[PDB]
Amino acid sequence: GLFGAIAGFIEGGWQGMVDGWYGYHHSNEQGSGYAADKESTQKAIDGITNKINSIIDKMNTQFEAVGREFNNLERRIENLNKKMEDGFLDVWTYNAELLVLMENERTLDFHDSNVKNLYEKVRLQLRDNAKELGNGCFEFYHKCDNECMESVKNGTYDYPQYSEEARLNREEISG
Amino acid sequence: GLFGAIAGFIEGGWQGMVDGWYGYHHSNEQGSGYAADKESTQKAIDGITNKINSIIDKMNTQFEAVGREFNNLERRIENLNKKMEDGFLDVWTYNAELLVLMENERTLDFHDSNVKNLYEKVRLQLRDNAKELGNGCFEFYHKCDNECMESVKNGTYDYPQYSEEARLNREEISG
Amino acid sequence: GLFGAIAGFIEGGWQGMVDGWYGYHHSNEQGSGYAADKESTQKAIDGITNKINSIIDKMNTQFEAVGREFNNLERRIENLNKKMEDGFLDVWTYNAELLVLMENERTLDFHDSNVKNLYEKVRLQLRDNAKELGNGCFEFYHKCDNECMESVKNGTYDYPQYSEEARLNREEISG
Amino acid sequence: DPGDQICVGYHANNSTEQVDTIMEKNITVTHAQDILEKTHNGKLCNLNGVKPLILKDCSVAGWLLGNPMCDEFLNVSEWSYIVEKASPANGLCYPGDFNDYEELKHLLSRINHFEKIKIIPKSYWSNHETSGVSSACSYLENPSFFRNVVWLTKKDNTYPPIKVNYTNANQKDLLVLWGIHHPNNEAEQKMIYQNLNTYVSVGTSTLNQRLVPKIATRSKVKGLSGRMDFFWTILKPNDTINFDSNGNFIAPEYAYKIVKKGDSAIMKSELEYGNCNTKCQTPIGAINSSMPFHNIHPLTIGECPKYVKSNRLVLATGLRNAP
Amino acid sequence: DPGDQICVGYHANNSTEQVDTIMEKNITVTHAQDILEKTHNGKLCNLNGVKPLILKDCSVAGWLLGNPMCDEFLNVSEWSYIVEKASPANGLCYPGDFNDYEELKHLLSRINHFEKIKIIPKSYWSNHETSGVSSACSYLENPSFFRNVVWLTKKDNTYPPIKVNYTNANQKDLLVLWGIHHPNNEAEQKMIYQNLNTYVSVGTSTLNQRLVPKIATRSKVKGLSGRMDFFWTILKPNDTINFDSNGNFIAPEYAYKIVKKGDSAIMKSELEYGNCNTKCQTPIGAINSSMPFHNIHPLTIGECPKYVKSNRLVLATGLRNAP
Amino acid sequence: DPGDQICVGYHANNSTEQVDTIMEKNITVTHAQDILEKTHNGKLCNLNGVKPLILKDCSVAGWLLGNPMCDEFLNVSEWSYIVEKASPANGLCYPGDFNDYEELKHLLSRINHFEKIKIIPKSYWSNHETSGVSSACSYLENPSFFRNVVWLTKKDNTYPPIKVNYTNANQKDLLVLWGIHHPNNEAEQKMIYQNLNTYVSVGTSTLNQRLVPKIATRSKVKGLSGRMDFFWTILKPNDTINFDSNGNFIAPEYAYKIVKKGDSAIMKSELEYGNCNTKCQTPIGAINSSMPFHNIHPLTIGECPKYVKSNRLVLATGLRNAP
Ligand SMILES: CC(=O)N[C@@H]1[C@@H](O[C@@H]2O[C@H](CO)[C@H](O)[C@H](O[C@]3(C(=O)O)C[C@H](O)[C@@H](NC(C)=O)[C@H]([C@H](O)[C@H](O)CO)O3)[C@H]2O)[C@H](O)[C@@H](CO)O[C@H]1O
Ligand SMILES: CC(=O)N[C@@H]1[C@@H](O[C@@H]2O[C@H](CO)[C@H](O)[C@H](O[C@]3(C(=O)O)C[C@H](O)[C@@H](NC(C)=O)[C@H]([C@H](O)[C@H](O)CO)O3)[C@H]2O)[C@H](O)[C@@H](CO)O[C@H]1O
Ligand SMILES: CC(=O)N[C@@H]1[C@@H](O[C@@H]2O[C@H](CO)[C@H](O)[C@H](O[C@]3(C(=O)O)C[C@H](O)[C@@H](NC(C)=O)[C@H]([C@H](O)[C@H](O)CO)O3)[C@H]2O)[C@H](O)[C@@H](CO)O[C@H]1O
Ligand SMILES: *[C@@H]1O[C@H](CO)[C@@H](O)[C@H](O)[C@H]1NC(C)=O
Ligand SMILES: *[C@@H]1O[C@H](CO)[C@@H](O)[C@H](O)[C@H]1NC(C)=O
Ligand SMILES: *[C@@H]1O[C@H](CO)[C@@H](O)[C@H](O)[C@H]1NC(C)=O
Ligand SMILES: *[C@@H]1O[C@H](CO)[C@@H](O)[C@H](O)[C@H]1NC(C)=O
Ligand SMILES: *[C@@H]1O[C@H](CO)[C@@H](O)[C@H](O)[C@H]1NC(C)=O
Ligand SMILES: *[C@@H]1O[C@H](CO)[C@@H](O)[C@H](O)[C@H]1NC(C)=O
Repeated sequence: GLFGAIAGFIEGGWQGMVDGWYGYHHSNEQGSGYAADKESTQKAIDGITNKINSIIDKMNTQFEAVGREFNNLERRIENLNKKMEDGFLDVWTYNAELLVLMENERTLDFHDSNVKNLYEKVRLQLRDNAKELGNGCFEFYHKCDNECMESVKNGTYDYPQYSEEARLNREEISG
Repeated sequence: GLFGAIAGFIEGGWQGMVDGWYGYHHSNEQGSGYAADKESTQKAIDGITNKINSIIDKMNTQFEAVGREFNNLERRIENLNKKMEDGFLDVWTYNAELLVLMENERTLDFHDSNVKNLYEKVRLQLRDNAKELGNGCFEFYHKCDNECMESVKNGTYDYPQYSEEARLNREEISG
Repeated sequence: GLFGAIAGFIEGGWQGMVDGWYGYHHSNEQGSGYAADKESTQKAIDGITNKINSIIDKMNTQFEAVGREFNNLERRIENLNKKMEDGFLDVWTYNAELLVLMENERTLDFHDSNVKNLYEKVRLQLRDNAKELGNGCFEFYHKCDNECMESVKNGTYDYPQYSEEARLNREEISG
Repeated sequence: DPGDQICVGYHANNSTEQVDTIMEKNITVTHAQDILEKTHNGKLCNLNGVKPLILKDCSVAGWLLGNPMCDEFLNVSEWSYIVEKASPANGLCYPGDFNDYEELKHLLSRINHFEKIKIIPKSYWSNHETSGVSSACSYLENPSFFRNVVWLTKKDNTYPPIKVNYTNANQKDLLVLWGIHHPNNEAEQKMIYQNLNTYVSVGTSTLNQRLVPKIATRSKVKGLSGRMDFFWTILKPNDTINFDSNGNFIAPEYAYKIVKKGDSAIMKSELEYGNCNTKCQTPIGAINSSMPFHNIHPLTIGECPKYVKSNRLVLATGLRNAP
Repeated sequence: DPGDQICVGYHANNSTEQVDTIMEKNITVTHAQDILEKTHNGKLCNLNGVKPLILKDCSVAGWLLGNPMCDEFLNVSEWSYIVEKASPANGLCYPGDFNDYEELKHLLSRINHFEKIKIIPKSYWSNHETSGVSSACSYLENPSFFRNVVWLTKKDNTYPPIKVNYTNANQKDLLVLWGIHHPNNEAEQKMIYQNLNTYVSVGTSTLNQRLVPKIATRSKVKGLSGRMDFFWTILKPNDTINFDSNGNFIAPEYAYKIVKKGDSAIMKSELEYGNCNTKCQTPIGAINSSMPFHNIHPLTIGECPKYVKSNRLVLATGLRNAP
Repeated sequence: DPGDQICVGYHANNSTEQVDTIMEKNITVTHAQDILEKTHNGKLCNLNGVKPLILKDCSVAGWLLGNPMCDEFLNVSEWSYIVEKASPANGLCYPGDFNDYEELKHLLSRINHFEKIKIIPKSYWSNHETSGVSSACSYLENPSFFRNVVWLTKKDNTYPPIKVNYTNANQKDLLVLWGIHHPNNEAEQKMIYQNLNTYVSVGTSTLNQRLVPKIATRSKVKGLSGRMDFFWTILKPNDTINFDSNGNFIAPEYAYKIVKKGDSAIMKSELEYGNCNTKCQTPIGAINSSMPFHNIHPLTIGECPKYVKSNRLVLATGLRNAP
């Protein structure tokens, strides 16, 4: 991991989530369940998909070899012809193997970034109205029902609406 | 965004700031205003500028084609000559289009990194002497005048000098 | 720095640490000392080492030039031969210089990532049982002996075991 | 006391797929797209609507000149590409040299439509014998000759000077072929041609050739020590080819009309016909594929993936799949 | 109650500029630098201080030999580069072949300074006529010849054997040109040269050439069936070229002194002169540019951007410009 | 009051090593691996077990034909690679041309084992003199000839027609060399060969050559105006080479048996022997190196690093080393 999320602080991944690449697992008094963030998952599909097509398109023009015959006293240009044609095969083989190796790395770290960006989208929403456990989970200081959570997921989360309730339970564990 | 700052938690950018690439917008009792961090902006200019020149320099030696004539019975070497010269044109066209596509990505994420690095330079200065709102803004728990802020910007910010005042206003919202 | 750690918030590096690339400096009542995280350092050695070998292997097949003689009336194919052989030398020289320039960048930012990932591995372990100073140091709210610390280093750190003690000293600086 | 939680996490499955990275190999991943095509039908197929010329055990020379061991090909006229063995056995049955052969093979790889036409009928040779024939150019163990060129010899005991022309009436280029015979000694020369110091001269608007027999002692090839050297030219439309000779002339009976030029190829392969269709052919088999790359063989024809020497090219799409 | 705030943010403007990425296209950005040059003046300009040789409707052969339709060029001596049409009309006015023409054109593309000198004056031919002339090599509808080479014919009714030499006094290489005439029949041969079996032999320290007329019947080109084949050599300093002939000799009157070799080129273009200057020329126009790349035409001369086939190359400099 | 601390930090040392980046140069780093090899011993060494043929001031032609100034090389038989100067001085001592020389040099660069054998002994020439000799092919200021080929001349006052063959008994290819002499005039011809109109004809299964002297006037080279043109062929196993001549024949005495073909090379270098060993040789010196790259010279032989034109290639391994 380059960004610290995948196989980082969020140790392990969820066999349970299925409808997407990145998402949430809630756990409240009404019950649990996995739900994938389709905003961030779709942006990661449009990304990778575009990547593939671009790797293909950059390669759509490249050196095509053709058979050429030489006689017994044209060894020099025959050998020139041979080295030339291997030269381009070796060149394009290098370009393809390297482009794949490189964009593979960029792909994995992209997923890593996308997850940490999603975790941060939540953390910055909740702030002190919840506790971060260090495993990619937030423990709420207030009460989040199966309708409050859809607000933090959609980004439409009214902070002050829970702020006061939350404050009193956070300070409770003290005096 | 790869680092989460640009079009991330800092949603949207400031038409108002102009003197630089990254910077601050303050808002105190004396008044407001945009100011660009010239430390981080200049380091981003020296970076990109060097990048351009290096892309150009790596390309300053590359295959130059030359006209060559063949007669009616030198079709084979004429065709060899043609494929060879297209081969390098296709090779260098690939290298340039790909180098640009790649370094473009690295450029945008660089700006993204530079912003999140600047946000973190502030967050780690203030700590609990202020509140992070989740939008790239810090609400001060103490009083920051148009001279206290220039300290956090220059990095020269005396934490304990405000620590005590700050503590009492942060705990005020409780008991 | 791309990730903000190296020559970032962790300003400067430790001449004192020696047994590894990334690690800790503790300071308690029993005494001090540097210790390198061998988990993260070894993963960075296996990484870079693999990188080198892969750069070498991708280059193990590439264009080899050979001497060819032409007479006084074979100037055209002699010149063709010359341009062809320079073409590949210029091509492979570009590929090597660029691959090195690129992977160098990726290498430094990798170290940068590895450090910030290690800092975060600690921060998320301690949470509110300690204070982050903004320089890459954590001030403990509890008592960490030369045996408690080896727990946070190995990742085997029992949070609730110190949670209660810690809470009372953190709230002490208030009422 | 415990409260409501939300978590952030990521996808995992029961996936074995691996991809590679500069810094780490054999990374078990979630989803992956293979982009390298590594299989072929192993067959020489038609190319779109059109079938190849498979020369079998003949060579281009053998086919065009009409080696009797190659009569199969006396009337081919349309192909997609040509297949010829590494070392065909039936080329020049009478030992000799084919002038500018590779340039002709190359010229041929730009042609997909011949129409063989009769340019000088044997009827013309009213004062020469046309029955020249050899045991090397032998058919059913009975001495024969090239089907498309005619071995002129003395009639009675004379060889009158030849002067014959042909004008390219058509609107296509014309490929004419001729030859000269190199006897072993002055005796043999006189026995075939009467005349003792000979020439063959060919003239067009561009050609200006003068050939002269070379009597010398040579090693035996197919029991013969004599030789026969062949030559070709492209006769443009509304131009005339002019032969003059007083002996040793191997005259053209047939010429080839060049009706359609297209992108084509001569492939070296040991395979037979495949009776199948494709959009992409190689010397070792055809390709039915959508992959952007393949690694089967560099020499391809038709709309194909790009050739690389890689044995493996797979892109990561999904994320690292933790055990 | 609300307190003092500080914020972190980033630059934005009213910028339409887009750049491209592997993962996303048409990214609206803040600042961008275009690095591809996509415009040319469309003119054949001087190259620095020096003007091109624009051959117009002549070919290199036509110019060097002195086709009468090319008298414009009888005294060129210094150029930057050469421009020649795809299919010039005035090359060899008398139908023939120019031996090793492409090798000479190539040799010429390394030369930017000729000085035409008189190597064998017509005065020399005291026992031969120098008035050989044809309707194909015709000027103002009145039969003429190549200006730089002389068609020797019989004087009275004899053609005495020729033996003439020239020594390269100068310290520059010398390009000498000669030729041989191929008549139609023995009659025509005798009418021009008297002598019936002829040769032209040329000797230097390196050259050892023996040419012999080829009488054959050929198609008509410019009404003629005869032919004339030309040949060239480089005569090094302090070396002597030696001609011996008894007929059919097309003798050199002028040779070309090679004063300056430089990097040059022969460009194929249909354009005329442009009366303009440049530091970078292409066959379709010149380039005034600082861009590291261009996409106008691969065949350039002078200090130029690098050619790519791209229609667009733009680097992002600034950051993503949010609407 | 202050409590126990833990910190996160990273390695630093007293390291000067720098590496480069697209965005920043001369980055002082902790550890770095240089991957470019920039030094050579400057010597022409043996290549593994085997020593090079260093021709010194001879050329391949000089060696194979036996220029008397090259007797050192009369019995070489095994090498690793060949070294020949840019402009050797001892090639064809008798001024002439070597036909298809570059193709032979190329053929030679695939051979590492000769065995010179005596194909036609001088004893054979029972009716011809074998003492043909020149002042240009002179040894200790006393007129000599090529050691491997024999200048046949008239014995008494006759030159009887030659007809000699040789069959390749061996199971290796055989490189035979011959030649023809071009005299200055009919007089000189008669003085050497008696016979006035001559030919040399060579025949194999593939070869069918007819050579004819070219009498012409030429510039003097080494005081001579005459010339001598040499030719070669590969005589396959169980095939016979057939010479017929009535004059001007330069006959083969020795042929070269091709025992081992290997990957080899002809290097242009001005250096002498080095008396040293290597696994990688260049024209300017040998390489003892593990580096994946080198920048010393493109033309290498043996297991070598990859050549690049870079003056510097260093990979960062460690991290930015803060002052
Ligand atoms: C060199 C020599 O004299 N060899 C003798 C043999 O002569 C040749 O042997 C071959 C078989 O190995 C053939 O019989 C040759 O005869 C032909 C041929 O090629 O088949 C017969 C043809 O009808 C004749 N055609 C024409 C148009 O002339 C042909 C030509 O003359 C030659 O190809 C021209 O070079 O020859 C024959 O030439 C001989 O068979 C053997 C026993 O008699 O003795 C050998 O010494
Ligand atoms: C093949 C033939 O006999 N054609 C007859 C015509 O003869 C040729 O026709 C052309 C015009 O088409 C010219 O008149 C030719 O005459 C010249 C020439 O080329 O102009 C006249 C030159 O003065 C003469 N020069 C020299 C130095 O000899 C030149 C040469 O002889 C030839 O070029 C050498 O090949 O010929 C003429 O040869 C003829 O005009 C026509 C009617 O009379 O009848 C045709 O059958
Ligand atoms: C062109 C001419 O006549 N030059 C005269 C000189 O003749 C030539 O000069 C050279 C020295 O410059 C030699 O003496 C030549 O003699 C040899 C030779 O090449 O050494 C002597 C050889 O024994 C003889 N060998 C054979 C096998 O015949 C050789 C050949 O004949 C020729 O190489 C064939 O071309 O010639 C000599 O030919 C002459 O020396 C000088 C004064 O006498 O006068 C010059 O005009
Ligand atoms: C990667 O996987 C392949 C296929 O299982 C295997 O052959 C290869 O050895 C593996 N590579 C390494 C470095 O283990
Ligand atoms: C072809 O030959 C005939 C006689 O054989 C002749 O009359 C005619 O003119 C020739 N055609 C051409 C185009 O030369
Ligand atoms: C990118 O912009 C260009 C210019 O406006 C346009 O032609 C092209 O269609 C755009 N690409 C996509 C994928 O929309
Ligand atoms: C040139 O020719 C003259 C006579 O025509 C002759 O005397 C002289 O020696 C020749 N020059 C050379 C260098 O051969
Ligand atoms: C980088 O270091 C080298 C060696 O000290 C020096 O020659 C060069 O000028 C430096 N580059 C820059 C941009 O200062
Ligand atoms: C070689 O020559 C001899 C006579 O000189 C002859 O009898 C023999 O047949 C020839 N060998 C071959 C293979 O032709």
